[PDB]
Amino acid sequence: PALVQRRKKVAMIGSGMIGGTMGYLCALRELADVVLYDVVKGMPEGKALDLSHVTSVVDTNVSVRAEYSYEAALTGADCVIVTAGLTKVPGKPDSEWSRNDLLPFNSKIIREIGQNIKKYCPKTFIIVVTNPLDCMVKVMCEASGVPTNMICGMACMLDSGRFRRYVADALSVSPRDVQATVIGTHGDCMVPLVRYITVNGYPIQKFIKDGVVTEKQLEEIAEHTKVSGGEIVRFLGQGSAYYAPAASAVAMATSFLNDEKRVIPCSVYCNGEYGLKDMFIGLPAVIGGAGIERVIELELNEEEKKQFQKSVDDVMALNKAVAALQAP
Amino acid sequence: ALVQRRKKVAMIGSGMIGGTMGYLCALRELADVVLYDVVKGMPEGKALDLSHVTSVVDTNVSVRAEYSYEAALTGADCVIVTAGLTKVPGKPDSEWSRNDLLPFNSKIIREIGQNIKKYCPKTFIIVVTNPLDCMVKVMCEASGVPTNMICGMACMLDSGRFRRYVADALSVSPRDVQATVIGTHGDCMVPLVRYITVNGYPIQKFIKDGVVTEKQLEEIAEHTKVSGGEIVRFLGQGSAYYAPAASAVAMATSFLNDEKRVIPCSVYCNGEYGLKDMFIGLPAVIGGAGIERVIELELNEEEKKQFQKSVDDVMALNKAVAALQ
Amino acid sequence: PALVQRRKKVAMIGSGMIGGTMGYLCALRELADVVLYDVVKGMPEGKALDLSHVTSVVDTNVSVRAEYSYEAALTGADCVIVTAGLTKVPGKPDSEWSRNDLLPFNSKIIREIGQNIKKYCPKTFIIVVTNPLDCMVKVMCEASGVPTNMICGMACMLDSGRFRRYVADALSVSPRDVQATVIGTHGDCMVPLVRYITVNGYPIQKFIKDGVVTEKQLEEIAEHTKVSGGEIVRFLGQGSAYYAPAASAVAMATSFLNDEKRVIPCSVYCNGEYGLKDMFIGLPAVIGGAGIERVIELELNEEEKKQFQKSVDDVMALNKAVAALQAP
Amino acid sequence: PALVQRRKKVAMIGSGMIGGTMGYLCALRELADVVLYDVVKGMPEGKALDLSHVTSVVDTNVSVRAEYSYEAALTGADCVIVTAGLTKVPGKPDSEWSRNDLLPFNSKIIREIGQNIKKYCPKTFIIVVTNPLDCMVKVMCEASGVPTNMICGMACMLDSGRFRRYVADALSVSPRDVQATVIGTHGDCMVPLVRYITVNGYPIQKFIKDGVVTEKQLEEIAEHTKVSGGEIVRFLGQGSAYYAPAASAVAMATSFLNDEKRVIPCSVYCNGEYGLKDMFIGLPAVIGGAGIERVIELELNEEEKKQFQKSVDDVMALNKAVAALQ
Ligand SMILES: CC(=O)c1ccc[n+]([C@@H]2O[C@H](COP(=O)([O-])OP(=O)(O)OC[C@H]3O[C@@H](n4cnc5c(N)ncnc54)[C@H](O)[C@@H]3O)[C@@H](O)[C@H]2O)c1
Ligand SMILES: CC(=O)c1ccc[n+]([C@@H]2O[C@H](COP(=O)([O-])OP(=O)(O)OC[C@H]3O[C@@H](n4cnc5c(N)ncnc54)[C@H](O)[C@@H]3O)[C@@H](O)[C@H]2O)c1
Ligand SMILES: CC(=O)c1ccc[n+]([C@@H]2O[C@H](COP(=O)([O-])OP(=O)(O)OC[C@H]3O[C@@H](n4cnc5c(N)ncnc54)[C@H](O)[C@@H]3O)[C@@H](O)[C@H]2O)c1
Ligand SMILES: CC(=O)c1ccc[n+]([C@@H]2O[C@H](COP(=O)([O-])OP(=O)(O)OC[C@H]3O[C@@H](n4cnc5c(N)ncnc54)[C@H](O)[C@@H]3O)[C@@H](O)[C@H]2O)c1
Repeated sequence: PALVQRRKKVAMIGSGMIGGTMGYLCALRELADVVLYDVVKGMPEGKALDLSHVTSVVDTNVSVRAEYSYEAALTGADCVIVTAGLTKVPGKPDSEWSRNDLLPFNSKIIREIGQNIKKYCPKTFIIVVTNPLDCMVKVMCEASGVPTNMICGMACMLDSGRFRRYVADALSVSPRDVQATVIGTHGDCMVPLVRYITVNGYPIQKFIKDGVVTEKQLEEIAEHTKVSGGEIVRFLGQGSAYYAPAASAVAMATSFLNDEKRVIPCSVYCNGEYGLKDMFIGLPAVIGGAGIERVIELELNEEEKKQFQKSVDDVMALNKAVAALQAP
Repeated sequence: ALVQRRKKVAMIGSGMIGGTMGYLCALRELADVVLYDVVKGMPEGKALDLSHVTSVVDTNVSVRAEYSYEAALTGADCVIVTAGLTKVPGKPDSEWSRNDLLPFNSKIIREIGQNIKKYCPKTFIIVVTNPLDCMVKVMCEASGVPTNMICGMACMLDSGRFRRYVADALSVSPRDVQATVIGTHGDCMVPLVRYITVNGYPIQKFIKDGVVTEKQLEEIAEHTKVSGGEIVRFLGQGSAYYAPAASAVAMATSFLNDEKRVIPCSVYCNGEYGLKDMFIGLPAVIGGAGIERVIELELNEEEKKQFQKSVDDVMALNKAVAALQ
Repeated sequence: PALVQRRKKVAMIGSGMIGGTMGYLCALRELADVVLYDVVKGMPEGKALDLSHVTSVVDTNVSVRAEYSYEAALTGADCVIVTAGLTKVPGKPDSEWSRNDLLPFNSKIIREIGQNIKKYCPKTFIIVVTNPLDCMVKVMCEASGVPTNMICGMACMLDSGRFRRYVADALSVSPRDVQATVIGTHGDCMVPLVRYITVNGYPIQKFIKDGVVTEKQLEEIAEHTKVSGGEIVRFLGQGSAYYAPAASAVAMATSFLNDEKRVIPCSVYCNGEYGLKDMFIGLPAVIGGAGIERVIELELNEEEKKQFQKSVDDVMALNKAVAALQAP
Repeated sequence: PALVQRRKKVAMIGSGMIGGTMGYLCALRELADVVLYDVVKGMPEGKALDLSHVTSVVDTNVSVRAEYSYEAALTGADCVIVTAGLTKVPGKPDSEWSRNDLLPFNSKIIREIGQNIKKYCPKTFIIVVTNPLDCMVKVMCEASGVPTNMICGMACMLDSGRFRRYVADALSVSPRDVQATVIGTHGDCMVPLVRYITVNGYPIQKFIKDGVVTEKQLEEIAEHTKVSGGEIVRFLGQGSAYYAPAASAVAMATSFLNDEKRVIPCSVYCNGEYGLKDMFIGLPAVIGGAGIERVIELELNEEEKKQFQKSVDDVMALNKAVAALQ
């Protein structure tokens, strides 16, 4: 008979570590049918077969397929999660790893994908993952032409996730009950908001006063959060983090697909908030069935504003450079 | 030959909340379940129905009714007690009061505690029976368990109500609303409006941004305080059970899986706020060692006043029980 | 901004034990927004409040609301699960409890609800629970006017669930790995297919030959399955089973909402199966996004056909009676 | 306060593709604390950090740690899942990929791990994944000395999963409702039991008669199942399957840890089934809190017996080869 309830469809544009991992979460949770697309042929088909086998093992039913063209991959996608691009610059020491160095390699890839989203699924919700994140979300926004509430970048949920894990270990509590947020650009200028940390809404200052943790410990945790990505790159040897990045992107996609209205910090379009316009930066936001439904403006004190401003400068300079170098 | 044994949770009281908690256990494959009650037949009916659920949802736990304390309690990793009454016989809904349940619920709780002492002294006890904070103390005295191994479920429910109302007002998921109620479960409970956060962000900025008003938050705190009576009035008979059951099982799961969740509940006071030898609702950390932390938040003038009234109420009920026996 | 992904909506018409329990599963699983409707004033509002509180406790976000008009309850419903009606005949001994006795009390209620579905949500998937089940599904089909693939009755998943639990206990295996099915009408004439029992696809006959279970043990399990409903009625004293019935109806609703294509025996429309036409009866079926997508016809031996024919004769007689007494 | 309820602990010995993936499942489901161990330094610490970050993201609380010594990785492990070893033979064309050729490189690795399990966690439940599977489980068995019911190898749940997925696609039903089993030795000689395929317990034969699937189609599906591992190796270019293998191993571990008593085909110790003794081969088994609680012997028809004997010959030759090596 005629299909009345159609499964959601999520397209993974980029089927490397993060793309395959997100496909895994979808199959494991029966969240949506999955399409894997990559410029590398053969590999997506292998992962799609492996992921299709997972559905039997875990008793779920979603279709996982590799698609070779942008048209087949993007058509009908409720959400498109983009991880296409490079993770490290070839021929460079891990000690010198920088997300900003990826700019010249990844801007063109992200722009091309955006042009195809405009053509095949202009109504989709786009979640960008490719680094340098905040810069790439802007490139994607310009190329895809989608409404600004229908595009965001995954980064701060991961940075906040790291921040929360470290605080949870220091306090001996579940990270479910630590609210710690990182805002700003995803990189060395990110801003872990130590002053705002709460444990089930209780101020972290209470735990400092009680003698469970010290300010020094918290600042060390904030620094650890900032260098966590590079730490994993150095330990892995090849590639970068993927389990938590994938879980973060899918958590965001799920808040959209199920209209959950979760409050998740992510790279979002600024139209005045914090005084910024025509750019994307990591800020707390509400993700629901209408995409980015609210961008939360936090009051920042002198030091916080100074840190955030540096973040703002990094991304504004990079965005200008990208605009300057863009092929007509 | 058995190396890994399933956890076992004993529901002492198999009425609305007891059966509902058994359902959560069967749905999540959390633990084997025993349903115990003084009413004959009913627990066997619910145990059968719940055993059928395991097939429907593809899980495998044992759900059985037991009519003896020895069979119900032996081997229990956690005992959740709901045995007792929900309303005073021959009393109007507009006169419903949790404190009026102190009469014989007190003897019921004492008997159960004596049996836990005998059959599963190493268990973690979660009391639900009203008047909650008062009954937890009776249970602690009768059972003899370490003070970190007993608590009462109340504030997670009150906090859940508080959170749902704030979430609706802000249009966000309640997962991201941290709102807490402390004190004694009743008209004197204390909703901590000052401590409401949205994913850790102070509610104060949402007020300034015009998302919610101060009057609206006050109304939400008041609604939280009377939510139980509201449900009692609407149901006509009995009281809430879905959220109370989910709260008790969330607490049991944090213990069984050593999660270390921060959950407000009725806990033993070892000097906090100058309180000793009593239980009252406070934020706590529940892990594999039971209650592992009790948080003593800084209260503002209004909260101190309200909390003192909560304390007066508890100490008076405890005084009353000491009068009975 | 404009809503793009709307949550599914399930209307519980009848907010008694089963209706409230199904609302609970929806809130626990973030499956759908829920509406509780009943002719009893007040009670649905109390349950809706309780269930809304559950969403905070378990960290989900769905709307649970009570509605007192058919229009508010049914409009926009992706799936309608109907439990409205009596469970026992007033003043009759539990020893004489019979689902068929409920016929004159529940037929008018089911017809009225169907007439409202026809007006308010003609594209919904209807799952009837009200007894006597197979007769009520037919009344609902005629009254609602929905396509025959968009209506079914929940019974055999429950009967089979019971059958499976008893066999799983006998073999000391998880019921996940016991496939046991009951077909026919939900009542004393239901047919537990002992011959078809499998353990992860392996025939039960091998477990008999190897001494794990006996023929009598299996016959007693089938008998226990048939009398399970009444056994619970007698133990409870008031009302009938609700936890497993609720889980079964929601499992069926989920297979439709998520287009899972699970194989679940349920009361479905017959268009030739066993020479049966214009009636509903419990049979294995595939439930997907297009509703009942396939009705499975099993080969029955002499004894099975005899038992099934008895089921058929009972429901056909009752369906004729109901039609003869229907208000003009 | 003294700890009363301790989380389960699962040790992943081998932190490559499958080991890290299994750690992911544990973190996502809050199944157990996880230890990642590997001979490669650095990488396990990187994966452990990444996985610890996942717990915050998905609101769970388990500890994920890398450990570089056997003592630290194995002590207190309720279950040990072993993937340590090689996936492909260096300098060997993918067109020539063979699990059997991995024997000389992995036999010593597995024996060493087994000796360490004996020393540090003799009461653990061992799940072996390293290829050639049935052969490696026997090596693990001899080296660890654990009770015969506390060791098994993961392979047939994965092969059956593939089998089930293809049948589910052909029938347009959820694979939850397809019961299809592969028994024997994990390799080109595995035995997909077509005759034992059921759809929620209903014989596949009726679906053939109803015209939903043909007999030829079912045979093609059995063939596809046999060559699925190599099909993925071919497409991937480097490495082999890991998502479904990881999910299968963890499903087995979960059936043990929560005493679920699921019926899962896996490589188990034979006490006379099919006249097989002192060896492991893939057979339907019940996995519960007492480990392998039952091994199911199915009646085989002529064709199935012929195919199964080839499976038996395959593993017996491998075990003979190992006895000759070490
Ligand atoms: C923002 C944040 O928190 C975060 C975290 C981790 C990684 N990342 C970035 O996410 C991206 C992917 O990481 P990964 O998955 O580990 O990397 P990796 O495993 O290398 O996969 C990237 C994949 O994209 C493919 N690809 C390259 N060019 C194209 C193209 N033009 N079109 C389609 N596919 C293409 C490539 O073949 C490869 O399979 C990188 O840019 C990372 O730096 C961001
Ligand atoms: C603290 C909090 O938030 C909260 C919320 C909701 C209900 N409660 C209380 O929880 C309790 C149970 O509520 P309910 O389940 O809805 O009530 P209900 O459905 O009446 O069940 C209580 C059950 O306990 C049984 N019982 C009575 N005496 C004994 C005894 N000596 N031993 C064993 N069982 C006995 C009784 O037969 C009945 O089945 C009541 O005291 C409620 O007031 C507390
Ligand atoms: C088929 C099967 O397996 C199965 C299993 C269990 C129960 N049932 C039946 O399911 C039905 C519901 O059982 P229950 O929930 O336990 O019963 P119960 O708790 O009594 O609730 C039925 C509800 O329907 C309400 N109701 C009555 N008339 C109307 C009306 N005109 N419009 C709207 N609501 C109305 C009534 O007020 C009550 O709240 C009964 O008919 C049972 O026999 C079937
Ligand atoms: C039975 C079955 O169905 C199945 C399916 C897929 C893979 N496998 C096998 O499973 C194994 C793991 O596959 P993978 O994870 O993809 O491979 P891979 O990613 O290469 O990881 C194997 C890991 O083991 C490590 N290792 C090597 N020697 C030792 C040692 N002595 N001690 C500790 N660690 C060591 C190695 O450094 C690497 O990190 C291989 O043997 C595969 O052939 C079996």
